[PDB]
Order: sequence, then structure tokens, then C-alpha cells
Amino acid sequence: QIHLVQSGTEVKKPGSSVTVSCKAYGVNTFGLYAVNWVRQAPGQSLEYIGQIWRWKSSASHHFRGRVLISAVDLTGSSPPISSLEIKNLTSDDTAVYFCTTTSTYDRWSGLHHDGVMAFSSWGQGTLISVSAASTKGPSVFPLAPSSTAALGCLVKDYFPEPVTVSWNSGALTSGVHTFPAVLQSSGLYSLSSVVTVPSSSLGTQTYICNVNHKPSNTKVDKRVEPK
Amino acid sequence: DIQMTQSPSTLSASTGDTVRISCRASQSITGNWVAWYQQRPGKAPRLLIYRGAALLGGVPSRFRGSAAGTDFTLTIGNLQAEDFGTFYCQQYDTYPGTFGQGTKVEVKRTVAAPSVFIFPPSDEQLKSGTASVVCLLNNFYPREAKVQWKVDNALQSGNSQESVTEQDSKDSTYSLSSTLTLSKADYEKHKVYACEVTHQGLSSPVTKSFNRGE
Amino acid sequence: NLWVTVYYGVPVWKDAETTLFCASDWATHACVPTDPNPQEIHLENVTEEFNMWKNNMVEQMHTDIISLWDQSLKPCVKLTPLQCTNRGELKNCSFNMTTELRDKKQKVYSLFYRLDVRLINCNTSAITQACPKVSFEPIPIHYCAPAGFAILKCKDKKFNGTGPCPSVSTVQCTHGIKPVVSTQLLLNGSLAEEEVMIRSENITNNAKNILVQFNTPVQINCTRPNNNTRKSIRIGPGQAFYATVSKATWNETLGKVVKQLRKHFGNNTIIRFANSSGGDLEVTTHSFNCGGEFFYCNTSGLFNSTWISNITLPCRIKQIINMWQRIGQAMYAPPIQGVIRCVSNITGLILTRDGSTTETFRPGGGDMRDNWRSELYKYKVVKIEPLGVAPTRCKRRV
Amino acid sequence: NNNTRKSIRIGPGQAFYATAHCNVSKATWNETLGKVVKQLRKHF
Amino acid sequence: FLGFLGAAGSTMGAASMTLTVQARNLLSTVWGIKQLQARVLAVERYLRDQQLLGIWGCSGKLICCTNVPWNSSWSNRNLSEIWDNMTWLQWDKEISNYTQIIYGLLEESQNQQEKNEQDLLALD
Amino acid sequence: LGFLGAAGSTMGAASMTLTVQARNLLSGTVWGIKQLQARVLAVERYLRDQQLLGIWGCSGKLICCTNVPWNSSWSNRNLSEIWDNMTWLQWDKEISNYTQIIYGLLEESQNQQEKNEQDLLALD
Ligand SMILES: *[C@@H]1O[C@H](CO)[C@@H](O[C@@H]2O[C@H](CO)[C@@H](O[C@@H]3O[C@H](CO[C@H]4O[C@H](CO[C@H]5O[C@H](CO)[C@@H](O)[C@H](O)[C@@H]5O[C@H]5O[C@H](CO)[C@@H](O)[C@H](O)[C@@H]5O)[C@@H](O)[C@H](O[C@H]5O[C@H](CO)[C@@H](O)[C@H](O)[C@@H]5O)[C@@H]4O)[C@@H](O)[C@H](O[C@H]4O[C@H](CO)[C@@H](O)[C@H](O)[C@@H]4O[C@H]4O[C@H](CO)[C@@H](O)[C@H](O)[C@@H]4O[C@H]4O[C@H](CO)[C@@H](O)[C@H](O)[C@@H]4O)[C@@H]3O)[C@H](O)[C@H]2NC(C)=O)[C@H](O)[C@H]1NC(C)=O
Ligand SMILES: *[C@@H]1O[C@H](CO)[C@@H](O[C@@H]2O[C@H](CO)[C@@H](O[C@@H]3O[C@H](CO[C@H]4O[C@H](CO)[C@@H](O)[C@H](O)[C@@H]4O)[C@@H](O)[C@H](O[C@H]4O[C@H](CO)[C@@H](O)[C@H](O)[C@@H]4O[C@H]4O[C@H](CO)[C@@H](O)[C@H](O)[C@@H]4O)[C@@H]3O)[C@H](O)[C@H]2NC(C)=O)[C@H](O)[C@H]1NC(C)=O
Ligand SMILES: *[C@@H]1O[C@H](CO)[C@@H](O[C@@H]2O[C@H](CO)[C@@H](O[C@@H]3O[C@H](CO[C@H]4O[C@H](CO)[C@@H](O)[C@H](O)[C@@H]4O)[C@@H](O)[C@H](O[C@H]4O[C@H](CO)[C@@H](O)[C@H](O)[C@@H]4O)[C@@H]3O)[C@H](O)[C@H]2NC(C)=O)[C@H](O)[C@H]1NC(C)=O
Ligand SMILES: *[C@@H]1O[C@H](CO)[C@@H](O[C@@H]2O[C@H](CO)[C@@H](O)[C@H](O)[C@H]2NC(C)=O)[C@H](O)[C@H]1NC(C)=O
Ligand SMILES: *[C@@H]1O[C@H](CO)[C@@H](O[C@@H]2O[C@H](CO)[C@@H](O)[C@H](O)[C@H]2NC(C)=O)[C@H](O)[C@H]1NC(C)=O
Ligand SMILES: *[C@@H]1O[C@H](CO)[C@@H](O[C@@H]2O[C@H](CO)[C@@H](O)[C@H](O)[C@H]2NC(C)=O)[C@H](O)[C@H]1NC(C)=O
Ligand SMILES: *[C@@H]1O[C@H](CO)[C@@H](O[C@@H]2O[C@H](CO)[C@@H](O)[C@H](O)[C@H]2NC(C)=O)[C@H](O)[C@H]1NC(C)=O
Ligand SMILES: *[C@@H]1O[C@H](CO)[C@@H](O)[C@H](O)[C@H]1NC(C)=O
Ligand SMILES: *[C@@H]1O[C@H](CO)[C@@H](O)[C@H](O)[C@H]1NC(C)=O
Repeated sequence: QIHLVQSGTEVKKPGSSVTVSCKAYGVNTFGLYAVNWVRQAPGQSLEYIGQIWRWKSSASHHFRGRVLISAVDLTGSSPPISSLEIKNLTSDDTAVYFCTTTSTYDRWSGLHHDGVMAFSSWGQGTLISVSAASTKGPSVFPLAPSSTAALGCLVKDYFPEPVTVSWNSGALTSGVHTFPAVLQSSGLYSLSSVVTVPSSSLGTQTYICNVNHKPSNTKVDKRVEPK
Repeated sequence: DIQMTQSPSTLSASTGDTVRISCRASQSITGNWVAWYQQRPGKAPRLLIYRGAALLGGVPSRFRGSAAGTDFTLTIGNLQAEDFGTFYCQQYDTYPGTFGQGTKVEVKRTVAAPSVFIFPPSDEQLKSGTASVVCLLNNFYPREAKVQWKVDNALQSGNSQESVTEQDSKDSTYSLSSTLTLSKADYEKHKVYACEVTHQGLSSPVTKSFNRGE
Repeated sequence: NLWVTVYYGVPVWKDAETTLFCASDWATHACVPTDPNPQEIHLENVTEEFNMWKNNMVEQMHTDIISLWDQSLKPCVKLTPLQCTNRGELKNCSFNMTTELRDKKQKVYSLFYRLDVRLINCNTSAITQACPKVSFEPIPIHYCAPAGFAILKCKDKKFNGTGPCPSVSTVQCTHGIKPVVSTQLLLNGSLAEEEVMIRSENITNNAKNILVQFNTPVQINCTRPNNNTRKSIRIGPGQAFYATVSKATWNETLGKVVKQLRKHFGNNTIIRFANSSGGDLEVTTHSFNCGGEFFYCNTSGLFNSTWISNITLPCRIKQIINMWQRIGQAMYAPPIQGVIRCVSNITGLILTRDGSTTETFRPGGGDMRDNWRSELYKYKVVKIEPLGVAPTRCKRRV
Repeated sequence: NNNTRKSIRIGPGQAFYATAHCNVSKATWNETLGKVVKQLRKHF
Repeated sequence: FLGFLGAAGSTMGAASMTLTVQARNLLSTVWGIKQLQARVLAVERYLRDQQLLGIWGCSGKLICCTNVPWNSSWSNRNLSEIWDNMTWLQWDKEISNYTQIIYGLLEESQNQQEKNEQDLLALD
Repeated sequence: LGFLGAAGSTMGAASMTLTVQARNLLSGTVWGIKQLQARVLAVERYLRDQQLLGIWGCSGKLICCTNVPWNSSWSNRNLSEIWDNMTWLQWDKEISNYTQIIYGLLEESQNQQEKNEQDLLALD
């Protein structure tokens, strides 16, 4: 079966370059399959960057000349692989980047139209984050209950994504809403994670959230005592 | 370039329903070089339909597409739980291939009033020199709702940010976070902090608030 | 104001599989002879993608050989009515044999090889001797496409059998393809121009065989140097049983193969050549027919090497064969009077691979379809679709 | 009956393979026959 | 004399100059039984194409003018976009959806309606 | 209305659907040899019918006008009677005596004298 695996997530600063790899397992050759690279901006629509078909590299006019897409055929050691290199990153390039494999053996397939084609195989995705900020552990502050009631944690000023939030070391899972990250004016990420529990259990049970940030290798445990 | 204008942007349906998503192109695509994709949040898109009426190997029979001139329609009869998500139309008649804005397919639920909570800034956060105010909206439907912040009974804008969960699989409700951030010196100066929420499920705008100190 | 118009003969073809007939300049007789000068038409600006691994021609050629060969033992004498001493490659076995008459019997002195012997055939299958009149001499065979079809040929000097072909031509008939039944070593096959090339259904997978094509041919002589004799013992009525490489050139070739292997396994890694690990005797040995007697020769003397980044072989004979793993059918080869000598060109290898920097390569075997693929890589069958409709702004006269 | 067959070797190659009421419902058959006899009708 | 399928990689306009080369080479005891049904298929493969050519008001080889107006929905391309910047292999791919529509429209399109009126017209 | 759809209709109405029986008139190891002779027979019965259309001035499918006068002795009838009150099966039986007279009359009275006429006529 065809499995497309891409490189790991990478953090880069503006003006830098970057090369993302894509191992095509199950693909027999790039002579009978074409590779298309598409990025999806955060919460946005998808955008065609380029392709490589019949061993011919190409890129869209918007990205024309700014990107280099190479691929190498199968070897006895490793399956065939394509590479998407993007020079001079900007914050508008922060997006997820996808590998595409579509069979090209048949002329009538209707998947492809003279090099312009639909996308039959896809990959896990590579998050390319472009920001001037450097890695930073999150400062965690408690959202305390007062006056059924709700409480939470405030995870603020962490870069890059992601942070994982758990409660009572995983004991508390019901009613837990961990909001997605927002990117601050300071080019930093911040989110909050809240819980709804019966107010009658506020003094009985103790509530702790567990934040972990592997990029900074930071892990904090913050007690949310009510006020 | 071809411009794919997708419609509608969001639709709600239930299991077993029959649902239709339209996608118009700036030019007319005779060759029917248009594909449809399903993307659940976080995972990679799946190619469902290519060339209009062609189903990709393994895609259920209940997905069928129709192409006439400029307009294109993806039809999902007998809507299933696995089918909910976001859908994109893609043309590949002229270089470069262009996708649509997308169409969100949410679950139907009875309209639900939001549980509103307001959270003042942590005392420890104050020793850092910054203050963040959070207003929580929880378990509500539908997703259209507007929050404004009232400080000393005065409107505040440009400094509030919002974050929203994806629809809960079990109750088909949403949850929203409104984070208001400002300087430490300004906070002590302001007299009182309030959160007023306007939503369909509430008869009149519900406002939940706190004055500095409790 | 534009209107449809019908065009006939428009150059439009699609991939297709169909029955192909034969062309031959005794099995070859009854096969429609070839045109004194074929026509080859180049397809300018045309790029066609080939997939030698999914070719129907090979499997139509393979199914043709199997089913045409059994017809070569149908009008031949059946050997159903069939004490030894000698190491000795052959053994002088005696046995009682029926004569013309059911009652009378006959004692006989015959000479069979150690591998044919009760004979091994009875445990597995019945047996039929070949007709001594027909010959197994390889003669070139052309495979042709009938009307409404065409065959595309990749006019590329270096081609691994897959991907796009920028220079395509078409012919009604393939070239004279040798159906030479050889194992491990390809004999009298197509010679690659300039650099040698390597082909495997899956390079990553070791289990898939690895076909090598020489550009420099390798001369090879084998000889059955004993003057044998034939006494036609009467096993009536009517039916009758007929009772009884250069080391200087090989390293030049191999030295090109390591360069041929190139980046497939890496430049740095060492390349080791080792004998086959085992299996059926048709795999372990460079088995082929020569002069009517079937040769089995050990190639361990060619495949013993360890190549850093920077010649006679033994031979034995089997009197009977069950080629193509066909059970129920067995052919006895009636020996030939006199000494046998052959001189053929080694044109390619079939190689397998093992499961750091250690690469082991063995001589090839298994399906004989791979050797046909050493000839049918340049070809694929297409169906001609000559009807076209298009607008031209002409209207029919009324 | 759970039978077992033993392949005795009448070679070469060839091999010979050496080595029960049946039921129908009656409630339907009486019903079926009565339609049959009426089906004959005029013929007899 | 560019040969059989010679103009395959050429534009549609130029490939219609060499039509008569792919049309003349369109018809061009066991074991031998496998060459027979190839001959047999060859003629039913050829009569099938010419029955259409017959049901359609053509028969006459190579080129044929019609009274079917090309609705735009089939292509919407200026003939220059088709004859001078496209090959037959590409064109057959675009219209693949509407081809059997055209085939049906042809026969009904004139001959059913066209041969009948000639019957009326040829009365007087 | 499909293949053989108008068998029970009047001759006048049955001639509208000629292209449905005409398009389905060719319809696009032992034991399998039984299916081979069938499709071999299929073409020689189709060509035998179309050889006549060839030596007749037809070629063009389905309907064809001629110059052979309809002789009174053969099925002298009201045109309205023939086409508005008769089926083809009925008609083929009534003209049955005079059919091969017409077949022979067609090949000679019409095309043999007509193309040699044109041969003489196209001299200037
Ligand atoms: C069976 O047989 C078959 C044939 O018999 C055989 O097929 C052959 O397959 C091989 C693959 O193994 C093919 O060779 C490959 O070709 C690839 C494509 O090469 C073309 O494209 C590149 C790039 O083109 C862009 O740039 C040029 C500028 O020069 C432009 O002019 C182009 O138009 C194009 O620009 C367009 O696209 C841009 C974006 O993509 C747009 O922005 C722009 O606007 C345009 O739209 C060209 O450079 C190539 O030209 C070069 O070579 C030709 C000669 O062929 C010269 O004439 C020319 O002047 C150039 O020198 C060509 O046009 C190559 O990408 C690929 O190269 C890789 O492999 C070699 C080793 O073999 C490396 O040295 C090389 O660096 C590449 O490796 C990179 O990628 C791998 C994997 O991705 C990485 O692991 C590796 O690290 C490396 O990355 C490095 O570079 C990156 C930057 O690129 C950097 O980010 C990395 O960090 C790292 O530093 C290879 O050569 C060959 O063509 C086939 N043969 C035929 C006949 O077609 C098949 O394999 C056989 N199969 C088997 C199983 O045996
Ligand atoms: C020619 O021969 C070569 C071998 O020489 C052969 O290459 C092999 O191809 C297969 C697929 O065709 C490859 O197998 C896949 O490998 C991926 C990735 O494996 C790496 O990463 C994992 C995780 O870190 C490691 O465990 C592993 O050791 C490797 O390092 C796997 O992810 C695949 O399994 C997934 O898919 C299966 C589908 O049936 C599931 O059952 C399974 O549970 C896995 O699912 C998970 O991952 C999915 C993403 O892959 C995800 O979508 C799911 O939701 C779930 O999370 C699969 O095993 C194999 O590695 C290749 N080996 C080599 C040496 O290349 C070629 O295929 C062959 N060529 C042809 C044409 O056949
Ligand atoms: C323009 O013209 C193109 C042709 O050029 C049309 O493309 C065809 O689209 C149809 C869509 O229905 C395709 O048919 C479907 O193919 C599916 C996949 O086929 C592949 O995989 C299977 C399984 O491995 C193989 O058997 C097959 O050979 C292919 O390799 C099938 O899965 C579909 O069948 C399923 O759905 C039906 C639903 O009724 C069930 O009844 C079946 O049992 C089964 O579950 C279906 O057959 C077809 O392959 C395409 N052809 C080509 C040549 O591309 C476009 O549709 C047309 N455009 C428009 C707008 O009409
Ligand atoms: C990377 O590309 C950006 C454009 O995306 C370049 O930014 C431009 O830089 C010039 C001067 O260098 C300015 O005049 C433009 O206004 C800039 N445009 C934008 C959109 O930023 C940038 O120069 C490039 N980086 C490098 C190192 O050359
Ligand atoms: C196989 O035998 C042939 C002879 O039939 C050898 O060819 C001879 O080679 C020598 C020199 O090697 C020449 O002098 C002779 O003129 C050649 N004769 C013929 C008829 O070709 C050949 O060398 C042998 N192969 C090997 C590997 O030794
Ligand atoms: C490969 O071709 C060679 C010819 O180059 C064949 O050698 C001939 O073999 C026949 C009998 O098999 C002899 O009658 C000829 O005298 C031989 N000619 C030469 C020049 O040696 C050889 O038989 C072929 N090999 C196979 C396996 O068919
Ligand atoms: C076709 O037959 C009808 C009879 O079915 C003929 O109609 C008769 O015509 C004559 C005068 O021409 C009248 O006097 C009769 O009264 C008519 N009878 C009926 C029943 O209509 C008709 O003439 C015939 N058609 C032709 C062209 O001769
Ligand atoms: C062709 O155009 C007509 C209008 O003249 C329209 O009814 C028809 O839908 C078009 N063809 C197709 C295949 O849609
Ligand atoms: C009319 O047909 C008959 C045959 O039925 C024929 O004998 C006769 O000659 C024909 N009439 C004339 C005027 O020739």
C-alpha cells in the first residue's frame, strides 16, 4: 500500500530556508506517479506550490522561483523520495505542507489533465512555523472559581506550538475543553483550558492541570485553588 | 487562474440526511476537471471524487458528484457520522489547480444557551506585570455569538482575542474563550470589568461581571 | 457558428491486451512468415509510459510456450512400460522390457544418469519420450498485433522498463526474440547498447528478482565429450525406445556491473557475489538445452567475489525433465549419437538478493517469465481508436 | 457418514481415490398435490 | 509519407493531413487457431466502426461534414485552440464525457431526420 | 422503443425506428469454438445483405430511393393501404412472389444502367 511520510515539524526564523522530505512508500516509481506539494495556511484553504512530473520541476507563479522541488527515484536502501525546499520564509508562509502522489501510467485516468491534476495520495503533514521569536516555556496561571461552576488554567506566552494539557494527571477528563492556540501580538502562543464541575465538589476535591511543552522541554503542574 | 467559489460556507444536517454542496468556477470547465475532498480537523484530506462523476476506489456509493457548465455539486445522501467535516472543491482544468473556500458540515442540535463565566486575572500573573481577563462561553449552539468587553462601563476593542473548540461529538455543542489582555498599570486604574454576551439562545444580552476585589 | 465533423483514421490509441499471432522468417513451422523488410514508424513529440512489470505480452508468451511444448510429445512414443551398478555419473541399469508381443520379454543394457534414477519420474508423473525427428534449436520468433492494434517500441538506448519514453515508435511485429530456455544466465538474448542496465519489479524488496542485461557478450562453450551410442530396443508394437567461459572476459563484465549497480545500493557499500543458496535443481544450476541434450552446469566458479568500492564450470546431465513445474507430464530425451559442442553468448543474468554494507547476489531462477521480460521490456500493446468527432465550421450540403 | 478416502497409487502420476435417506416436508406436499389435482381440471 | 500513426504527436490540424495512413492500415489444427480469431476480430472491429460511419451520414472515408451544431458545453474552445494547440489524444480525453452523446445525436441528428426528408423531396 | 420495437406497427410508422434494428444488426480450446462460428456467421450474413445494398444504389443506410418503377402485377395497392394499414411481416409475405424479381431488377435496371449512363454522361 502507498504510505507517504514527511519530515518532522520545524521552526524557522524569517529569511531562512528549509527543506522538507517525503518518503513515498508503496510508490513503484516517480515515472508512473507524480508528486505535488500543497500547503494549507492555518484554518485556511489549500494552495498549490509546485509539482514534479516526468522528472520536470515546476512551481506556481505566486511561488515561482522562490521554491525548489526535487525528488529521487527508488533505491535498494530506501523508497523514492521528494523534497520541497522553500527559501526566504515569511510569516505568511506559516502553514502545513502536504505530499501528493497520483498515478500517471494511464493517459485517460481523469486524475491528471496535462500535468494539472487531482491528488490521490496524501501525507501526514509538516508544520512550518515562521516567527522571529525563539523557544519559550509557558507561564501557567490559574483561572479560579468564585461565587455548577467552572474553572481552568491559562497557558500564556509559549512558543512554538504545541502544548498538551491534562487534569489531575489524567484523572479528570469529562467536561474538559482545551481551546486551540491563539497567536499573540508578541508572536507568542497562548490558550486556556477550562473544566465544568459541580460547585458542591469545589472544597471536596483538588484540581490540578498538567501542561507539557516538549519544544522547550518544559512541564508545569499548576494548582487551581478556588478564590 | 480559475477561481472556485464554494457554497454554502457552513451547513447543518443529521444522520441519514441528503446534503448538497455547490461550487462555482470563474470560468466554465468543460472537461469536468474538478475534484472533491473531505478533511476532518487535523488529518490529511481524502480524495473523494475526481472529474465530477468518478468515485475513487474505496469511497462509498453515497458520494456522487454532478458537473454542468460552471456550477458543480457534491451530493451526500444518507449522511453518516463519518461524513461530517469540511469539504473542498478543486479544479485542475487550467494551471494552477485551485481549491475552493471550503464548506463546513456541522451536526444539527437543538439551540442551546451558553453557560457564561468570567475570570479575573490571577494574583500571581500580576507579579509578572501583565493582566489577562477571560470570559468563558460553554456548551452552546449554534456557533454564531458575539462578545464585547465593558470596563468601567465603557466599550473596549482591539485588545480581545477569541478561541473556539470544535463541535463536541456527544452533545453537538461548542465552547468559546474570549481573552482580554492589557497592561498591569491600566488594570488597577480601571474600576470594574464586565462581560456581556449576545447569543440566540438568550432572551436578552446576558452580562456577567466583577469589580476589582471580591 | 461551428458544427461537428467526423474524422476517420485519427491517431488515437489506448493500452490494451489481446491475442497475438506469430511470425517465423519444428514448433516455429505453421507460424506466418515475416515480411522481407518490416516498417518502423517513429512517433515525433510523443511520450508514452511503459510498465514492463504489468505486461500481458510476457504472460501470453509464457502461456504459449507451455501449451505448444506439450504438443511436441503428443505424436511421440509413450514410455509407460518404464538393477543398476556404477563416482560414476551414469549407471548401467538392466531391466526386463516387453517386446512386440505381450508374453515375450527382453533383457537390456542401458545407461542412465544418477539424477534420472525405479526412475524418479514414476513417483511424480507419467513420462513420454520426445520425437527424435523434431529439434529444440532456438530460432527467432516475432510477436505481432492484428489489425486495429499496434505495438509501441521504446527507442531508448538505456531503459529500465518503466516511466516515460520520449522517443516512441510503433511496429506490427516485435523483433526476432529468442525463446532460449536458460536459467541463471541469459543466452542469446538482446544486447543492451552502451551502458549495462538493471531491472527489478521492486528495488527495495529483495525477494523480487533482479535482471541484468549485458552490453558486452560473454562467449561460453559447453561440450558433452563422450561418443555415445544408440540401440533402438523394440518396445513394440511399432513404438521404440532409444536406449543408450573466459575469466579474462568475465571480470571485465562484472567490473562493469558494479558501475552498473551505481547508486541503487550506494557507492560506498561492498558488493559480494555468492552462489545460490538452494532450491529446485532448475534454480541452482545454469540449466539449458544444447544439441538436444540438457545441460546442467554449476556456476559457483563465476559467482565468488567481494568487490570493494575501489574459468571452467562443471556440468551434469539429466535424461528426463519436467520443465515449468509441470507435473503429470515428463519427457525423456533420447540421446544423440556423437560428441556435442555448443558456443553461445551469455547476454544477461537473473539475480536475487539477501534480507551495514553487505550486498549478496545469487544466480536467478523461479518463473521463466523473467527471461522473456529480458526481451519484451521495449514493447506494449495498444488498441487503435480511429474515430474522432470535432468542430470545423463546415455544414453538410442540402 | 464421515467418510475417509485413501489415494492408492495406480501410477505413474495417476492415482485412484479409494474409499442415506433424503427428506422433504409433508405439510407442504399435501398442500402442493391438491393444487396439482385441481390443475388437471378438465383434462381428465 | 510519415507512416502509420505518424502524426500522433502533431496538432489536430496537421494530423488530419495524414488521415489515409492510419485508415489503410486499419485492416492491414490448433496453435494456428490463435491467429484465426485475430483475423476474425479484425473485421468485426472494422465493421463496427464503419456501421457507425454508415448509420451516420458518412461512409465516405476520412472526413465528413455534419448538420449537428456543436453546443458550447461540449468544448467552448475557439477552433484555433483545438486545431493548432492540441493533439487528438488530448482532445479525445476532454470530450470523453460527451462523445456517446454526440454519437447518438449524429444518427438521429440528420440521417433519421435527413434521409426521410430527401424521401419527401425526391418525390417531386 | 428498442430492438424490433415496431414489428406490430404499420409500415409507415415502423420506418421511423429503422436505426434501432440496424444498429443492433451486428451488435457491437473447444466449446468456445461454438461461439466463434456464430460471430463468423454474423459478419457473412451482414455482408451478404450489404453486398446487395452495394450492387443496389443504396450504400447509404436505412432508406434509399430508386428508379425501378413499382409494377402493378406485384402487390397493386393503395399507398394508404400499404403503409397505414399493413405491417412489414404482412407485406413481406404478400410481395413474396415478386421480391427476387425486384432484387434482380434493382441491380440491373437501376445501378448497372445508371453508372454507365453517368460514364457516358460525364464525358463533357
Ligand atoms: C529508470 O531510468 C530512468 C531514466 O533512464 C531514471 O529516471 C531518472 O531519475 C532520476 C532520479 O533518480 C532523475 O534525476 C533527477 O532529476 C531531478 C529533477 O531534475 C530536473 O529538475 C532540477 C530542478 O529543476 C528546477 O531548477 C532548474 C534550475 O536549474 C530550473 O531550470 C527548472 O525549470 C526547475 O525550476 C522549476 O521548478 C522550480 C521549483 O521546482 C520553480 O521555482 C521554477 O520556477 C521552475 O518552475 C534541475 O536542476 C535538473 O537539471 C539539472 O540536471 C540537468 C541534467 O539532467 C542539467 O541539464 C541542468 O543544468 C541541471 O544541472 C533537471 O532539470 C533532480 O532533482 C534530481 O537531483 C537529485 O539527485 C541527485 C543525485 O542523483 C542530487 O545530486 C541532487 O542534488 C538531487 O538530490 C536532492 O534531492 C534528494 C531527494 O529530494 C535529496 O536527498 C538530496 O539531499 C538533494 O537535495 C539537495 O538539494 C536541495 C536543493 O535542490 C536542498 O534543499 C537539499 O538540502 C540538498 O542540498 C535527479 O538528478 C533523472 O532525470 C531521470 N532520468 C530521465 C531520463 O528523466 C530512473 O531513476 C530509473 N529508475 C530506476 C529504479 O533505476
Ligand atoms: C518494495 O519493498 C519495500 C520493502 O523493501 C516496501 O517498502 C515498505 O512499504 C510499506 C508500505 O507499502 C511500509 O510499511 C508502512 O510503514 C509506515 C511507516 O513505518 C515507519 O514508521 C513507523 C512508526 O514510526 C515504524 O513503526 C516503522 O518501523 C517505520 O519506521 C507505517 O506507518 C505503515 O503502517 C501503518 O499503516 C497500516 C495500514 O495497513 C496500519 O495497519 C498500521 O497500523 C499503521 O497505521 C498507523 O500509521 C498510519 C500512517 O502510516 C496512520 O495513517 C494510521 O492512522 C496509524 O496511525 C506501514 O507499515 C514499509 O515501511 C516499507 N519498508 C521499506 C523498507 O521501505 C515497498 O512497499 C515495496 N514496493 C511495492 C510497490 O510494494
Ligand atoms: C468522464 O469520463 C470518465 C471516463 O474517462 C468518467 O470516469 C469514470 O467514473 C466512474 C464513476 O462511477 C468510474 O467508475 C467507478 O470506478 C470505481 C473504481 O474503479 C476502479 O477500481 C475498481 C476496484 O478495484 C476496479 O474494478 C476498476 O476497474 C477500477 O480500477 C468503482 O469502484 C465503481 O463501482 C462501485 O460503485 C458502483 C456504484 O453504483 C457499484 O455498483 C459497484 O459495485 C462498485 O461498488 C465505479 O465502477 C470509472 O472507473 C471512471 N472511468 C474512467 C475511464 O476513468 C467520468 O465519470 C466522466 N465524467 C462525468 C462527469 O460523467
Ligand atoms: C524575502 O522576500 C520578501 C518578500 O516576501 C522580501 O521583502 C521585501 O524586501 C524589500 C527590500 O529588501 C522591500 O522593499 C519589500 O517591501 C519587501 N516586501 C515584503 C512583502 O516584505 C525580502 O527582501 C526577501 N528576503 C531577502 C533576504 O531578500
Ligand atoms: C569457445 O570456443 C571457441 C572456439 O569454438 C573459442 O574461440 C576461439 O578463440 C581463440 C582465442 O581465444 C581464437 O584463436 C579462435 O580463432 C576462436 N575460434 C572460434 C571458432 O571462435 C573461444 O575462445 C572459446 N571460449 C572461451 C571462453 O574459451
Ligand atoms: C546461441 O547462439 C549460438 C550461435 O551464436 C548457438 O550456437 C550454435 O548451436 C547450434 C546447435 O545448438 C550449432 O549447430 C551451431 O554450429 C552453433 N553456432 C555457433 C556459432 O556456435 C547456440 O546453440 C545458442 N544457444 C542456445 C542455448 O540456443
Ligand atoms: C385508399 O383507400 C380508400 C378506401 O379505404 C379510398 O377512399 C375512397 O375514395 C373514393 C374516391 O377516391 C371514394 O368514393 C370512397 O368513398 C372512399 N372510401 C373510403 C372508405 O374512404 C382512397 O381513394 C384510396 N386512396 C387513393 C389515393 O386512391
Ligand atoms: C448542449 O446544449 C444544450 C442547449 O442547446 C443543452 O440543453 C445541453 O445540456 C448541452 N449538452 C450537455 C451534454 O449538457
Ligand atoms: C410486370 O411484372 C411481371 C411479372 O410479375 C412481368 O412479367 C411484366 O413484364 C411486368 N410488366 C411489364 C410492363 O413489363
